Amino acid sequence: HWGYGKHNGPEHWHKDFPIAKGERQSPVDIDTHTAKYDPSLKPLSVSYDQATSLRILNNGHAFNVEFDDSQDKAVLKGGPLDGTYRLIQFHFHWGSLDGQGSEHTVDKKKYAAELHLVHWNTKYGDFGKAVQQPDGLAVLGIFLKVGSAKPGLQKVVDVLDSIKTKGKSADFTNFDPRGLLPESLDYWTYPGSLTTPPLLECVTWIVLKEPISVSSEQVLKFRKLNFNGEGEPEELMVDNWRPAQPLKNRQIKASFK
Ligand SMILES: Oc1cccccc1=S
Ligand SMILES: [Zn+2]
Repeated sequence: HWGYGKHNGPEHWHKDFPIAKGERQSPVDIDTHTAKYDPSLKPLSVSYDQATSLRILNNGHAFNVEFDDSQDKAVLKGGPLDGTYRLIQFHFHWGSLDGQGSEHTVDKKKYAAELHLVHWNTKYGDFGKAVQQPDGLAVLGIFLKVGSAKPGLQKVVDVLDSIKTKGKSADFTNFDPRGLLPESLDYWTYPGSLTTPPLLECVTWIVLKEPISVSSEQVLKFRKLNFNGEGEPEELMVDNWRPAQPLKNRQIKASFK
């Protein structure tokens, strides 16, 4: 099955998931000089005051922090979006080394990691139906650089010990994803896809310009996770990023001059 190795990594995904070579794949390189300012874009509205986290899961490719998405809490709207999109989960993609790990790049620069807050369009009723639609998802993407620690990340870091291996989950309540957001909501946006199989073309990407800083110690703990299950040869969960894909017939819009 797919993964991030020599024999099952991103260059192989197209055999099981032919949309890998589709017209709106992600990630992409954001060429900052080509991305045009769009003064019609609205400020992004991130309303996370009532977010209810449930659980954290090692799914064998990343860890997901999952939310209660059964009520109208934790919503993204405005920006490029029509309507309201509900937070279901966040996860990260990260490197074996500080010099790589992000999926989007900015003028070819790779950050150490990238946070994806995944939201589904409420008009489609749930996540499963939303991923069948070209406007089903909105992913807020946030870069991570290594420097100062992010205090609001530490609760996540500390639970990772308990989900080392594929299939492990742990209760994870009362986590506030507002502590993972930079000051500015200035963003780039374009139409794309999930960055993991099934690579569905449902996503309005909203990539924040301003990175967050995390410490070396915090990212080191991400790199202690395992892609394997308990009782299997250890393969560290590192370099779970898809590289940049062809832009094809797309424009990247900037919310800011
Ligand atoms: O990596 C992903 C996994 C699953 C669902 C939605 C979005 C992304 S980027
Ligand atoms: Zn992702």
